[PDB]
Amino acid sequence: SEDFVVTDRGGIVENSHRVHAAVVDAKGRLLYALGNPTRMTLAASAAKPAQALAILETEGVAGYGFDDADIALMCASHSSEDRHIARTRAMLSKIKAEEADLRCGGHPSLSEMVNRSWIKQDFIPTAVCSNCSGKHVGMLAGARAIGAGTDGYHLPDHPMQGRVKRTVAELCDLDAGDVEWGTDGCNLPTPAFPLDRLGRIYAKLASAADGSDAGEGQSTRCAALAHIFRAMARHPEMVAGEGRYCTMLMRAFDGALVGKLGADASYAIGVRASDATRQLGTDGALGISVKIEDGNLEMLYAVVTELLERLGIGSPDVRSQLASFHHPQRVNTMGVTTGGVSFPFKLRG
Amino acid sequence: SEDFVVTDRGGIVENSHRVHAAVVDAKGRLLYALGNPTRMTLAASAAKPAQALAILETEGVAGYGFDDADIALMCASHSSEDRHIARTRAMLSKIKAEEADLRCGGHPSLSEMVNRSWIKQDFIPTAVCSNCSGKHVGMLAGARAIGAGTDGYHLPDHPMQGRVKRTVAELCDLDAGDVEWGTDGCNLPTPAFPLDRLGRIYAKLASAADGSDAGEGQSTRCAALAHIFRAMARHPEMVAGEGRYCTMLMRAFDGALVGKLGADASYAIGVRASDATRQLGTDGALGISVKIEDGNLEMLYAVVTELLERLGIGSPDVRSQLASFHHPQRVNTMGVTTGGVSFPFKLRG
Ligand SMILES: [Cl-]
Ligand SMILES: [Zn+2]
Ligand SMILES: [Zn+2]
Repeated sequence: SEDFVVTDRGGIVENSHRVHAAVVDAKGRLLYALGNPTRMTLAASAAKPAQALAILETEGVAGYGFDDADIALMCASHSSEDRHIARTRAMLSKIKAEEADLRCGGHPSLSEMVNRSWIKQDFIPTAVCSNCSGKHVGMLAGARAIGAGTDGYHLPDHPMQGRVKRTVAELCDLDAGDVEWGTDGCNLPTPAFPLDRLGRIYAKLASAADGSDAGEGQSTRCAALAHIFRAMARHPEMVAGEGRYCTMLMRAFDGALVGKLGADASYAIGVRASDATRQLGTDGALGISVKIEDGNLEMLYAVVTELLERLGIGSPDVRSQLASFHHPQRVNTMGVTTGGVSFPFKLRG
Repeated sequence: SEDFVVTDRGGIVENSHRVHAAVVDAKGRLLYALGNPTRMTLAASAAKPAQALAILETEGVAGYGFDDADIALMCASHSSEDRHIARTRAMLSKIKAEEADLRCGGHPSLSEMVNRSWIKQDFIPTAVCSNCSGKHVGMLAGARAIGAGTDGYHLPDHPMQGRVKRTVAELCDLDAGDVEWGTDGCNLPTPAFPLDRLGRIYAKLASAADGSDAGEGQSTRCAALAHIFRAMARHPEMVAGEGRYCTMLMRAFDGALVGKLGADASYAIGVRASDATRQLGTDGALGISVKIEDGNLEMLYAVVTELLERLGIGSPDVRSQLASFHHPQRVNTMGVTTGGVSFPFKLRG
């Protein structure tokens, strides 16, 4: 419960970061942990698969013809690359809406290279550039589909947000009062719930993919979760973008898991049943959720990759694709190596 | 002690950050604390007044004619504004050296607005653009002055770095073995020592300023320390830059204190004797040092400003110049305030 990632300069402690993590089976049962695995935690973008489920379950959304890449964008914190903006526009045309209907705002790109090119051309980002633009088009779609009208689709009193709030609690297996709600950077309601339940959501996504693959009679909701998993794993460049952790992670694993960033350094992974998960002592899929207490994103990616290695998820060759995140470079302005990152935590079973 | 600064979204905890702080008198005696006031801490740029002392105490350096603004740049983590680069080049001319003699490297500017101009211009920062460039020119100056040789002025075996190492330990009142050393981003040795001793350095700076102002006989060391304080207080724009915390802080206080940032969220302040310092229980100058365990810079400035309020240093009107740092904006992409910062820590005496 005193679990840290620690950075050093020449062996001298620089910063230390408290780690919380939960590893759960398909029913949410805790298998491993770091820190406080039930920490009440703001899920932010890590909750988007649950918001995508509310959208996909809305009567009439099926008629718009969203494809797997559209759903991946719904699930995205994308880098605002030109292909992300283009897909946002295509999805707006599917529901006969326009950029002015979006109630999210522009922000500097989550990708440094994209942001640099915007600065170079004095580009001012707008609503269609939001990292959450696919989720917002999906919410516009649901509001239009049930004839609720698009103005106010983002407000808590709107039936689309009523559907979101109910769906999040159901996937977490919590009562409505056990989920807290604030306002997100994209101006939508955003939930907070115990960290282990974020893992439970992703364990259910991977379990639904396994059940779909195995030809099981799934409920419609399990079918839709299977679809969300498949969409994310098939189009991981839409979920984030070039150079991004989530994209590189999901590409490396080639369908064996999905992974998603949450704001202020949280992360969730849904792992399909495998030799690794069976070795970990469960007979189904697995869920992983992580939170760095102070919010440092660089440390998040380092810790998640170390956790994948300790859990034996993937092969050493597969995870070596993430080496630049696992041990972030610590070189000074003259090319001299001056420091490092250590993982003194111990996963408890 | 469980001393934190905490951010929230709608009252839901987002991130928390552990706080360490030391408030010391002129002899180093601990008056108040947060967290662990003796935490072994890399001083990084907060050590620069001690490095400047070692420069100014190198025999012959007086002959180059560095003025107070030059000395303020030796003490700086500047924003690489054009005036900082220009002064660096002027200082190299004073010592008949060239940019190729520097052993620090360029880096993206510490100022977002400067770095935005650089991006629009495709400007590549070079050695004279380093936030440490003034310190490096001073070290070259001292190497030249004693006849050592400029090659290797930055290496631990060089007499300039031997002088730095001895000077840091003396100011801290530590044996050599109680100061650890690593290599800095600017490619110089950088010390680590207990956090309270950083406060001690700055108490001694402010105490020397008081002794000079009162006309007391001073040792060559105290006279040099008083000069460093005066240079920083008179030229705070050289120590950091427009819009930077250290510059706004020192301008607001108009000579009553000096302050300096260290990388990975450390800060140090030397306070001249005043009603505030007497009210705090000491009869001379005071030093303050702070470290955010996880290295978040926004949180550091919020904590330092909150600490000055709690210590009664300044007036509500002097401190209000720092209001944007004290309570950082938490506004989303649509202009809605979504949260805030809180200070659940308790000063202890
Ligand atoms: Cl470095
Ligand atoms: Zn969002
Ligand atoms: Zn430096």
